[PDB]
Amino acid sequence: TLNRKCVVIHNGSHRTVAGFSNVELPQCIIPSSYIKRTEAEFIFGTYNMIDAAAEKRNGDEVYTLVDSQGLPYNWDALEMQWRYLYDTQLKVSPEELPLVITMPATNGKPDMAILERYYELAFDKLNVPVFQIVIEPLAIALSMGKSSAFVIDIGASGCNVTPIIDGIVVKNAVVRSKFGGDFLDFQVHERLAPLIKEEQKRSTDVWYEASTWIQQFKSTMLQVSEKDLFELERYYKEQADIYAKQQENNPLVQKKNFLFKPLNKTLTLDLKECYQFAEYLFKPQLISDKFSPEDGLGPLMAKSVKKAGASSPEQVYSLLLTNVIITGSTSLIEGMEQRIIKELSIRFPQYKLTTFANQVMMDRKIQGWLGALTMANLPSWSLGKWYSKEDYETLKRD
Amino acid sequence: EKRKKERNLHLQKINSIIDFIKERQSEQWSRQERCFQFGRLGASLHNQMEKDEQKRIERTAKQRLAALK
Amino acid sequence: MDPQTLITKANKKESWRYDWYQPSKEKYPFRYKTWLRNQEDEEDILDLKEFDRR
Amino acid sequence: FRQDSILIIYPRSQTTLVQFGLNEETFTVPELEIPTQIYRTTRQDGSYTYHSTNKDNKAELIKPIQNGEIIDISAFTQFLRLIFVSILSDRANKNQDAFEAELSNIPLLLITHHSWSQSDLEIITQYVFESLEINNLIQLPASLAATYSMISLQNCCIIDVGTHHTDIIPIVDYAQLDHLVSSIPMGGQSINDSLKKLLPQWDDDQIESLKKSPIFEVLSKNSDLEFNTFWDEKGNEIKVGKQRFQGCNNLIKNISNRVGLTLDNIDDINKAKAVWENIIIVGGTTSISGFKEALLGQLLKDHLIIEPEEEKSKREEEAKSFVPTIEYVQCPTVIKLAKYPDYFPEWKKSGYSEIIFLGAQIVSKQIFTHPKDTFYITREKYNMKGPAALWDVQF
Repeated sequence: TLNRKCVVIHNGSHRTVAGFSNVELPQCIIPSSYIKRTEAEFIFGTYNMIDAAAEKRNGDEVYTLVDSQGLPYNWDALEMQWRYLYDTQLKVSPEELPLVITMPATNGKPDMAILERYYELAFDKLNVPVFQIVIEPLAIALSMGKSSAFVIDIGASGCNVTPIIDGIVVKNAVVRSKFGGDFLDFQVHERLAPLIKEEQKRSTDVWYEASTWIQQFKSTMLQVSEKDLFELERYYKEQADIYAKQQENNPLVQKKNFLFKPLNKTLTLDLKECYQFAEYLFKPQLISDKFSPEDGLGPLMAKSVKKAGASSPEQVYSLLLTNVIITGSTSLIEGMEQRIIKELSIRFPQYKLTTFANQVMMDRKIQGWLGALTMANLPSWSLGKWYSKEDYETLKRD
Repeated sequence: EKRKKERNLHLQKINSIIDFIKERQSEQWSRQERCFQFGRLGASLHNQMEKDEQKRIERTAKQRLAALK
Repeated sequence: MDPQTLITKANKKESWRYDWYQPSKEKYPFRYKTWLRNQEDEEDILDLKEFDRR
Repeated sequence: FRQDSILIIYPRSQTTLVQFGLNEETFTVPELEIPTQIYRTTRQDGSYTYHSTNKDNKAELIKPIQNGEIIDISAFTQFLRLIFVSILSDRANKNQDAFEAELSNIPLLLITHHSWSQSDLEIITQYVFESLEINNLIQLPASLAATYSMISLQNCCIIDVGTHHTDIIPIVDYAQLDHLVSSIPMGGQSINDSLKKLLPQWDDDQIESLKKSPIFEVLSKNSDLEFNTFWDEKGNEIKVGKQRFQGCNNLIKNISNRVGLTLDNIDDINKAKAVWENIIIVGGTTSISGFKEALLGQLLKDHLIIEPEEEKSKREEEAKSFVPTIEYVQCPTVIKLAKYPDYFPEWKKSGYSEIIFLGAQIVSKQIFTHPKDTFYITREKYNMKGPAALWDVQF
């Protein structure tokens, strides 16, 4: 291998995962937001913010750093975030080591200028000697061992569906949804609010509730319906009557209990209401009428399949559907993958689905970081585009 | 000519990156398995030191009889 | 005995540096600090039993 | 390797535990405790000369470690050199053929800290294999040394209550979760400062003698008496009331809060529960009686997943007209302290405040007495990669 050591920084919409290339597990996983404390004070990291969110001081405002598009928009606080990375966590100068950063798959327009900003963040500000940009669905699909794959990253900003054929990203079929982890945070808050006595600027308390107990609801209480919810009810009664007649119960009425800590209170929900939150990721028309059934992940995948046909279509269809990869932290919820399999097989009944997924709980949260980690230690520099300072010296001229 | 060269370079880049990534996945599994195995061997060292020092304490307890006389 | 002689007599060989390096394809337009192999041409004793716990 | 030549150094912010050679019968408490400090003589032209004593009052006092962090890597390496050369001189004076038997091949095991930089560890690797000329090196983490002295538990949590800081380290699958390792800037001195707030008329020494008195415990017979008498460092008798049962509470609450916020972020709940059931609490500060049990009880008070007593009381009133238990989906139903090794005689005699060092007595019996060179750098591996060979031998 090469006598090198890379810095691997992943700026997700909710989590920023930073580490080195000589390790498999990151040095730090901090949030992708910051508490402005007010002179100004920008509070960085996991434990420093939550304690500051536990102080509940006025002026403390959580501002996010990566929007729903997966790209940064507040570049000075991102700069100070990376200074916090290289100083407090990584403990290394940014001039010494090469860098590997990530971008989400786009349609083709926003890249270059953000490239320039990456230039203006690595060269003019950090004096990074060289940095590599990898594409996050390409990094996830390639670190698992594929060059043609159908990537479904269910994160906090939404569902990101990306076709990749032989190592190149099919950009017109890259479709980013909006319903993801932060939407489930809002739904869990709005539904449990009459039971917990509750029911930007208060984004300190909103982020604190979404970071302490709503995530605990997501990891323990939520379960994704493997079929459609009404179709689950029909299928489960149809199974249970066969069992009852073969030998001589409603599965929804199973009570799941959540020990809510700020009131020390049992929150009892049946399994249908546990299914109900995850039903809005696939059926967004059940909260409101402004959302089509096309807006959910169900057709949209297939929609992102079909624009890949005009990249001959029916071979691209099988090449994607035999290489489906499901990733993302929000997809760690129980039953997410089987809903993708069933909901994608009902729109393509002809083709056999062979879906692969990294079954490790931790490693699916940091799967884009792991993709950039596999892209960092490549033993040939020609395997990826390494923007040195000469590239931004060339982009300055006219 | 110039087309054969490009197509073969793209195919070699694809196959080589897939090969090295499979190698690093095997490195991941190997390092994790070594961590589990050497931890469980350290537990066996704990058990062996327990048995030896328990035999020592039992002999000294039986032996105190000579001191008592 | 002398500290350097105590060290050299014990534990019986390359040296390494933390230097800028430019990789080759020829040479890439950047550098990076890494651990490079050096080439060919590249005090006191505290007394013990003072801190022995007794 | 010869077990007489196994050298273990455990440096901290205040002191450093040093042992050269294993007893081969049972594992013993470290006898050498050298405070981590060096003397910097600023020589004209700018160069530094490091000494064991203040050379003619020309040297300044450099303490290379504070709060577990290396703040001066060159002074730390030359202080390791001072220790190592002192051991070489002692064995050469005592045995006088030691360079053929005892000093001919010295494997070094330096117990490391989580806050030490990767560049710092690579400078330590370059220094051990070049300047000290030591042929082999294990850089052992302190939390892994703690869980290898404990019965080699797969999943645990390390609470290292130092003097001015407390380290909270989760360990899953014999590996350190570096993105959840945290430290509060609060340790044994906060017990002191709380007693300064509660007892104004004393000074630093009487309150420190109270903290190091046998009558200072935390409730969770001394507890029957209102007043009790201890003795000063200078032998003066001093009486104290209920303040010998207080002062530790704020440290216990902040450690419980940081351990809770640390271990709620373990996404694999099956790993998380086994971490919660294996709470390991270390430090000299933890030599206070009843401190560990009170911290366990505070973890039970703040984070144990149980039905609320009011809801259970209403439901038991509803049953009076057998009570089944509410089953929650929360991980942390059981919180336990990890079971201590009760089979080391000298370590039971001298206490388990320094049990981390004990793991180094076990691991250097593991690796240094077995032919596999998987987790120490050889001269082969050093001549191949340098300090970059350190990241092929990690746990």
